[PDB]
Amino acid sequence: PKHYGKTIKVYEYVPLLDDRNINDQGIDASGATIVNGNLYGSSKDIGNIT
Amino acid sequence: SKLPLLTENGGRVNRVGFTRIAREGSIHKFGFFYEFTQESIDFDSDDGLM
Repeated sequence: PKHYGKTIKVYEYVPLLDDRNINDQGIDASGATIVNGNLYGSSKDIGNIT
Repeated sequence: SKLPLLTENGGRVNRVGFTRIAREGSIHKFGFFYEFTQESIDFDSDDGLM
């Protein structure tokens, strides 16, 4: 559109449980604070998932 | 000393004259302008800048 300069910008919300989702809100099932908020971080190991 | 006085038999005694003068005026020309580009109007944040 006119009168908005020469640049266009767009957001992106992919990281729902991917590795790129980096945050400090995590709390594990026991109730303690943990480093990563995402549950798995795109790991296919059965041990980590369990 | 300079009064106009006649006599009993007076002719060609007190002559006077007159004078006129002139005034004048003239006219002149003034002006100024400004320039702009299409991009300046289209991409500026403020519409109605003109």
